[PDB]
Amino acid sequence: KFVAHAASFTIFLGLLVMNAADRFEGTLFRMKTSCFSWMEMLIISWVIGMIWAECKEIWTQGPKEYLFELWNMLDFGMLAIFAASFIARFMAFWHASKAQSIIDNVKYYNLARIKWDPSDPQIISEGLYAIAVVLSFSRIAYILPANESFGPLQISLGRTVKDIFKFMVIFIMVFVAFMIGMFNLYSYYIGAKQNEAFTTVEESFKTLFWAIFGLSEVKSVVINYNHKFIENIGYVLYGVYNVTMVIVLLNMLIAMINSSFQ
Amino acid sequence: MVIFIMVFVAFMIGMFNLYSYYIGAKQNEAFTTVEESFKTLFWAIFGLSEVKSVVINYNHKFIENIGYVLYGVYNVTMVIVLLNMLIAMINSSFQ
Ligand SMILES: CC(C)CCC[C@@H](C)[C@H]1CC[C@H]2[C@@H]3CC=C4C[C@@H](OC(=O)CCC(=O)O)CC[C@]4(C)[C@H]3CC[C@]12C
Ligand SMILES: CC(C)CCC[C@@H](C)[C@H]1CC[C@H]2[C@@H]3CC=C4C[C@@H](OC(=O)CCC(=O)O)CC[C@]4(C)[C@H]3CC[C@]12C
Ligand SMILES: CC(C)CCC[C@@H](C)[C@H]1CC[C@H]2[C@@H]3CC=C4C[C@@H](OC(=O)CCC(=O)O)CC[C@]4(C)[C@H]3CC[C@]12C
Ligand SMILES: CC(C)CCC[C@@H](C)[C@H]1CC[C@H]2[C@@H]3CC=C4C[C@@H](OC(=O)CCC(=O)O)CC[C@]4(C)[C@H]3CC[C@]12C
Ligand SMILES: CC(C)CCC[C@@H](C)[C@H]1CC[C@H]2[C@@H]3CC=C4C[C@@H](OC(=O)CCC(=O)O)CC[C@]4(C)[C@H]3CC[C@]12C
Repeated sequence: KFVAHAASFTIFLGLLVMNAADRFEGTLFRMKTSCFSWMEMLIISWVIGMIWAECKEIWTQGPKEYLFELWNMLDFGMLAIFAASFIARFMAFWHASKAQSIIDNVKYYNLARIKWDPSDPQIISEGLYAIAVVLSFSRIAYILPANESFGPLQISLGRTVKDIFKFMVIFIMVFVAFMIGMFNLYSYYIGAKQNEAFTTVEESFKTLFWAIFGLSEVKSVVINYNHKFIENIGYVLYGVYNVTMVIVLLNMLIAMINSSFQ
Repeated sequence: MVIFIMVFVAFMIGMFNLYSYYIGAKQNEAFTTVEESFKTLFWAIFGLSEVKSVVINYNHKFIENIGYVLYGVYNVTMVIVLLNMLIAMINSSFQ
């Protein structure tokens, strides 16, 4: 049974890889794009089987017992997104089906990708399907514990994640502190800055998050105007943010080393 | 490296599926092909991959925001996996 279910999982991973095999090396009009290929048909069948397997699991285990395990929520989420992607794809298929059946209203579905609506179901389908594929690769956690060399690594990895989640409370508090502070400083200079950063709350969150991995430049503090007082305030707050973050990350690293030895 | 490979391949296929259609739309070729997606994610380990590899020129901000989340989740997952490797290797030296 373990080999049969592990072999089924490896086929589903193989289908996901080979689904985009046409564009591995490189890449009405919307009628062609909407249709499902034979690879897509198998993937839909696998997802339906996974949903039914989850339904039987929730039926016998009970809603309370099933919901208590947090990893089952992750496995339920990836199947919901996979169903979400395919229904959005079908909506784009049916809308193009009406347009082709007619042959103005039909004008939209002849357009190329550059002119698509931002909320096109085709766009939503591809965005969700990318998330589902990433999440579907996380079902290896049901097969890794069997192996005697990979099982200990998963157990050790789970302990690391739980410890990091403990320190995320302090990390969040410092993150939100500077995110609001930096946003209040640069909200007025929306068009003055060299690059949009700390201008909006979403943009301030994005800049400070990527600053953790050193992927945010220092020029996000610079302003084009002559107001060097506010720019110097930004340099201090951004500099204090990095010092505080490396201190918090250093404290987390040392405390996790202790936890391993204790 | 077994766990590291599994996480690497997970995002490599996921990011490629997201950005395969916007081959010419993106500011720089990254996550466009499987080879290009592998190259971008590998160099992201050493902080040598920019964040603008997620940005698209088109108005489709839904897919761009999906790319920001997946790329951000990838870095968090990688630093977690690298942190777990570092701590476990320190233990192995002392044991
Ligand atoms: C806690 C988990 C386990 C619940 C189940 C998974 C959800 C997180 C999934 C299931 C259905 C998904 C939704 C299905 C369809 C949509 C509509 C879609 O609408 C838009 O495109 C927003 C408009 C725009 O594009 O700007 C936004 C994503 C969303 C909410 C998806 C977000 C993720 C959802 C809620
Ligand atoms: C365990 C499983 C069975 C639960 C899965 C729940 C989904 C099947 C439901 C929940 C929310 C629904 C979604 C709510 C919003 C949308 C957005 C919609 O796209 C649009 O926003 C329309 C835009 C336009 O018409 O211009 C496509 C259908 C979809 C994904 C719906 C498809 C069906 C969804 C994903
Ligand atoms: C195909 C690409 C995109 C992903 C690369 C890894 C995958 C092929 C996945 C899918 C199936 C998985 C395999 C399914 C079968 C097995 C055998 C299994 O054997 C055991 O350790 C059990 C030993 C015992 O039975 O006592 C270990 C996990 C493993 C290697 C799994 C490892 C991860 C695999 C190879
Ligand atoms: C006791 C501590 C923990 C709380 C109080 C902190 C202050 C002592 C420090 C922290 C940040 C410092 C400020 C950061 C940078 C500036 C900008 C500076 O203005 C300029 O750079 C001049 C610009 C120009 O020349 O055009 C005036 C001092 C001030 C407010 C500093 C004054 C002293 C401050 C408020
Ligand atoms: C239970 C967990 C482990 C699995 C389910 C994960 C979801 C709860 C999260 C993960 C990534 C999230 C998505 C990442 C970012 C977006 C893009 C967002 O679309 C926009 O950014 C709007 C763009 C615009 O305004 O034009 C819609 C919500 C959504 C799908 C998020 C919905 C909630 C998601 C699916």
